[PDB]
Amino acid sequence: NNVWKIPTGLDKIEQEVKKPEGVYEIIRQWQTLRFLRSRYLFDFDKVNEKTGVD
Amino acid sequence: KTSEFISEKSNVWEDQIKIFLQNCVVPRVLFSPSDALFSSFFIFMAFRTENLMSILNTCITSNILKTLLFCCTSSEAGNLGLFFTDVLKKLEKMRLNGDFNDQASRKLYEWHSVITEQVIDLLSEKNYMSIRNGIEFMKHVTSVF
Amino acid sequence: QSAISEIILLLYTLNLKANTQNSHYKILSTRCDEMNTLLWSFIELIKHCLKGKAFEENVLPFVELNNRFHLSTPWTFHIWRDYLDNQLNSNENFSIDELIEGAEFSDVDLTKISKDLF
Repeated sequence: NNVWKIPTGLDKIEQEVKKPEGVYEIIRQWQTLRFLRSRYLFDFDKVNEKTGVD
Repeated sequence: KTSEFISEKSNVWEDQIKIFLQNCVVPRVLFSPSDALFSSFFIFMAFRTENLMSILNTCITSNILKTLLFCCTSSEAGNLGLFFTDVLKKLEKMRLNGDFNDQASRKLYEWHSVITEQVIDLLSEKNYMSIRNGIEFMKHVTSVF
Repeated sequence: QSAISEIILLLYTLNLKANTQNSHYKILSTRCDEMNTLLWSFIELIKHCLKGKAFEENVLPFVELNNRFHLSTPWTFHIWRDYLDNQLNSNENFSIDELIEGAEFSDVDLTKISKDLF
């Protein structure tokens, strides 16, 4: 009964994502890079195995 | 029919040379292999020699390969490796066909040196991701080097 | 019970939440890639079995996919390119930029680029 009480519908899968823009203050760098690969690719030389140079 | 289309389209057409790589060929290549092969084939047979050389020079240099091979997953690295194998095989066949001799010698050797430096640099890092990525990418590209 | 669109959207938006977890990278990369391959294979099955009008009936048409849910453009085209090419080739009545009209193309920034080339 529990697993059949879960609400299923098109209105619930929307779960809108986070906008590409990321504000400026080894997995965290990986995630931030995966997310920024689309917007600002050519500003990538600054990474160089270090903290994200903003 | 498609080549007829691409004829007029090429009659039609750095900022564009930047955004093209940014939102059109890099997203397409990191997909399944067929998308990579197709980005390779469409890079040629769709542009003039001048603009083509400029685009390839803007992609090879500017130090994008090093990090972009850190970010992506394993299979995405394999796909990008297939794309570089295809583009370099075609470039080397074009060279060994003597068509490009005037100044393409120096520029081609500069490209080879810059790619060698980038791979040699990325292949030397402490993380596990960079090592596995570099290994897969070279396992694809070393066939024609 | 019309599960097709719900399942595709679920698989996609699940791989993202899998991307935002915390663990050893040696398992994170493999998990993300495994989910990606599963979604690709599911869509290959769907395109293999549902053809003609049943596809356009139960596969959530393009503009909604790209404007309401904000799918990344490569997946959108990976679904719709075969059907668009079929409707374009035989029925030469319609034309591209019309059968895909209205799409916001959100991450693209269509400024400073010819939509023809895109």
